[PDB]
Amino acid sequence: AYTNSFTRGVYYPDKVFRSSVLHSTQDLFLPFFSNVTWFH
Amino acid sequence: DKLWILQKIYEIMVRLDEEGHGEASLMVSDLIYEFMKRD
Amino acid sequence: IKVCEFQFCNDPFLGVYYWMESEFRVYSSANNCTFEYVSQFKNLREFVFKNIDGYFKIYSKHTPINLVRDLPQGFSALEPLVDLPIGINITRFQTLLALHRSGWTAGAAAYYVGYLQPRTFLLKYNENGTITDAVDCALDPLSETKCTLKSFTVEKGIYQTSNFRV
Amino acid sequence: QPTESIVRFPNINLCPFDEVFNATRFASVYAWNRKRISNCVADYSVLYNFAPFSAFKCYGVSPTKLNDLCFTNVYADSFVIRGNEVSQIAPGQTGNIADYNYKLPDDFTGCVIAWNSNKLDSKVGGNYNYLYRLFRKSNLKPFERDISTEIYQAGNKPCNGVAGFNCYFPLRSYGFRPTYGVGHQPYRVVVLSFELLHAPATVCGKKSTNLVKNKCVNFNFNGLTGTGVLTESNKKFLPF
Ligand SMILES: *[C@@H]1O[C@H](CO)[C@@H](O)[C@H](O)[C@H]1NC(C)=O
Repeated sequence: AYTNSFTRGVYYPDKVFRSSVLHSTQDLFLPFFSNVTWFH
Repeated sequence: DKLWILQKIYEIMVRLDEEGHGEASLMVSDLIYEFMKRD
Repeated sequence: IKVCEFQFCNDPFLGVYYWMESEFRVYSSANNCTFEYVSQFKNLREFVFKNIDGYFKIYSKHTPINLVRDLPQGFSALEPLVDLPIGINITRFQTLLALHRSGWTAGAAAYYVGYLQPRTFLLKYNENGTITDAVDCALDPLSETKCTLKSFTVEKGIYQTSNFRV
Repeated sequence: QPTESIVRFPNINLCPFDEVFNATRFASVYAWNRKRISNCVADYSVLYNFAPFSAFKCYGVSPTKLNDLCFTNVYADSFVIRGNEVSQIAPGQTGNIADYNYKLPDDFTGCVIAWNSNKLDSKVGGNYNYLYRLFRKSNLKPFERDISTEIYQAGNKPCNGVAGFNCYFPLRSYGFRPTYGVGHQPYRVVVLSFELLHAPATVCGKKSTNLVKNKCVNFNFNGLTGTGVLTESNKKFLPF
């Protein structure tokens, strides 16, 4: 069926190092709390 | 004509090689190339 | 990892016999082989596969988990594990499972697939540079406010985030 | 102003040129060998410093420029011909080799490299393993390979697959012997083709400069060009 993504699916957008800062990036990300298809 | 002599030059290329004149054979090889290129 | 011409089997897999992998029912063709790479539940393995500008990238993360089923609720940054210059169209994919030979019965496991979408994310990089939290700018109006303020905490008040149009 | 420029590039894998240039047996020119080179780093000065090369000419590139460039693929074509024929391996050439065996395009991008292989490829009594094509109806196109073995028809009568009057087997052996003059001795040839498509360039020559610290310099780190002073840091960068 399907499951909730929650906050998973976040990856570093690039090889850039940022410390103690909030960065806004537009990229191919998994939407939060989206339906993820699960298989067993 | 052109064909008689072509055959004769081919034959001498081959006979040159068979009698151990490899280098000379190669030089006739080159003549065959140039001669067949002409009109 | 091989970027090469393969004719996949109808049900490709690796068959394990009691445990050692004894069968390789994956492909019948290994031709025009452009690229070959040999590289190095209590375990959660997360992989992001993105094929962009001809480069295919795998982002991998390991998480110690104790949930019986489904995605545990948590935050984990997905470090880029491998990036390769592939340059071929990728429209479909298929995971290969280790279907043990009993007639094939597989051991208990779960795999989850999610399709990435173009989204704006506000990532909180800590002192180490690790992403410790993220905000999906389109998830909800509170998240839109957090993205607009460029802050994970918004002060009391009214904020203009976007424009509604029909 | 920056005192001096420093360029930093990863340590610098390897391309298997040794296997091309130091192969035991080479191909006959009519059936020339092609090796695709990709996904690797090449030191081309290892090439241009190997001392016994009788020919070494590049056409749309330069040897020292090579060790700084990246390409999508490099193709290494290789064969044996006579010394006097080496000059036909060049754009715009005609002759028995260029016409009927191995043909470069007018717009060639790469290097032609040759050396004398008399010690390896000549035999007392003649080495008949190396062949060329003497007869063909028309010229090869660039990078065409013709390995057919059909009786060539020089005259008016069809050959019907039998050699005879004006019906010639189309290939000859060189029969290289060590007593031949140098023009007739065997030369090994490597043609390098440098291909740049709209794609990642994964066959890479560049340069590495000594690092300088606490000095105003113009630095180039893997394509990141900037100016400043480089000092020790306490930031724990993640490995990626
Ligand atoms: C990395 O994280 C650890 C947490 O144990 C912390 O003690 C350390 O100061 C951090 N290092 C940097 C450079 O931010």
